[PDB]
Amino acid sequence: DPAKSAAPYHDEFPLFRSANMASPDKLSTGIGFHSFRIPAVVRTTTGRILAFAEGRRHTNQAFGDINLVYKRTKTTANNGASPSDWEPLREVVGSGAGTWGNPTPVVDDDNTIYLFLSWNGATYSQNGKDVLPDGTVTKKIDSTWEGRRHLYLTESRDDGNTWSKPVDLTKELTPDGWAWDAVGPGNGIRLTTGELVIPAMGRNIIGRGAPGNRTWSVQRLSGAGAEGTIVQTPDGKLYRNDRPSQKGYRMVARGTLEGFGAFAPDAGLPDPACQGSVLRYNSDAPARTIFLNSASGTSRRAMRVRISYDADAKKFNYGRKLEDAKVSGAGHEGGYSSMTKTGDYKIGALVESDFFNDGTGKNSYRAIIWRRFNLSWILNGPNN
Ligand SMILES: [Cl-]
Ligand code: NA
Repeated sequence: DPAKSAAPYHDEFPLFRSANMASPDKLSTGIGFHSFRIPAVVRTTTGRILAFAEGRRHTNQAFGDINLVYKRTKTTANNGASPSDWEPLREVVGSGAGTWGNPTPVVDDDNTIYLFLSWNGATYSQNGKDVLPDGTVTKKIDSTWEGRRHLYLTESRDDGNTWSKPVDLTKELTPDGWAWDAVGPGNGIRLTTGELVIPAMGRNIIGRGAPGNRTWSVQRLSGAGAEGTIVQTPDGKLYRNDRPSQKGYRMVARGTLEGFGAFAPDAGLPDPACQGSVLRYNSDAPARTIFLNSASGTSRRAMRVRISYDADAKKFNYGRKLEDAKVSGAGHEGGYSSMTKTGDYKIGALVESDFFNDGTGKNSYRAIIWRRFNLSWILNGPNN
């Protein structure tokens, strides 16, 4: 791999700064956020980078008032290299006091940026009986229109500058009778053959036809997770790499738009039951797929980026621990992640971090780190 011979490069800094940090990220309206969680990042066809997160208003919890926030690079060419390269915090959607989340973007050929999102009402939570800031007790998410998880789509036609009011696609793209649902979170993909594939709970969402004017359909999957990732491997096949229901290992299945085989644990990819991210890097020799998760059966604080050279991504290398290039002052790094290629031949990664000031409790501030590193940096890691 010629990349190992390049000068290794890394830089990293907080991109979404929680309420407890100096210069916390707030909207121009003055609306602030206790925590930022659930990152998603894409590079547009112009080279601009768009970073999305859930703005969790009052606590770090997944229910209650949560808005979908974002930042863009100020120009199409700066590659988000330094803090001053990034615009201030903006909002995709924040209507009501319910939950707008699970950002799952994909960039189409015409530069339409699609962003699939999950939604639930202000008074509902996955488990039910959770206490809201005002003392209200939530109802459990159920199969009713009011109480179920919805699937929404918004898009941008101006390189992420503005977003449409999200359109509810639940009846079209979520099976009837479902209560809980999730899309991504992280990213969808565009195949060599032209289709879009967006990973979701128990299914893929497939986009066909004209870029930025797609016809959507559902590909049901057997044994898929709630939080899935998708990549097209060097062989042109599809690859689902999903969060397991119980701690242990990533669950992997391979297939095509005609169907997938069975999901099975990948023993080379330990996972503590957490979201992960995957990225198609290049198809020419040597072809590479990149993977990022917490490489541990128990902890989210073992973030590891890896490379596979396999046509079907059978095996990933040890890779490199992100702690080799640690960030100070932004809490304990580790959790959900998202990766993009940059325009200057780097990998850009968003990674959750937890101050843990309230332990596992709701008041522990959560921030999001932005990393840039090249293949050389990964390959020159001391553990492989
Ligand atoms: Cl198509
Ligand atoms: Na809101």
